[PDB]
Amino acid sequence: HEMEIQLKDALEKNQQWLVYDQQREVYVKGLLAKIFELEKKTET
Amino acid sequence: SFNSSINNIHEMEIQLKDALEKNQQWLVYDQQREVYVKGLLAKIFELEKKTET
Amino acid sequence: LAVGPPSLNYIPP
Repeated sequence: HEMEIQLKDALEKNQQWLVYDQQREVYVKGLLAKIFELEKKTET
Repeated sequence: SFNSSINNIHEMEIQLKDALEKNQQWLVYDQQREVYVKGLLAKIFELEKKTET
Repeated sequence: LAVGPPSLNYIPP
């Protein structure tokens, strides 16, 4: 059944977004941590 | 009975249309993250510039 | 099941 197949491909990509999303969120948090450190600097 | 078999085909169709437009939601979501992220990079560049002077 | 984004619009942490 062809609808059965593309349901699996939809769910596959859906899993690839998910892991990609985890990586991106770590990256966003890293930039925010860097900004925090920079704003802390000066300041003083 | 055969009710279970029919319901499953509805259910399976439900899932695909839910999964398809979920990935489409991902595209939009991620596009907005890119915007936010390039903003943060511009902000870092100005903070680094400011902490150098 | 399929998983969608935590919101329709990007919300920063």
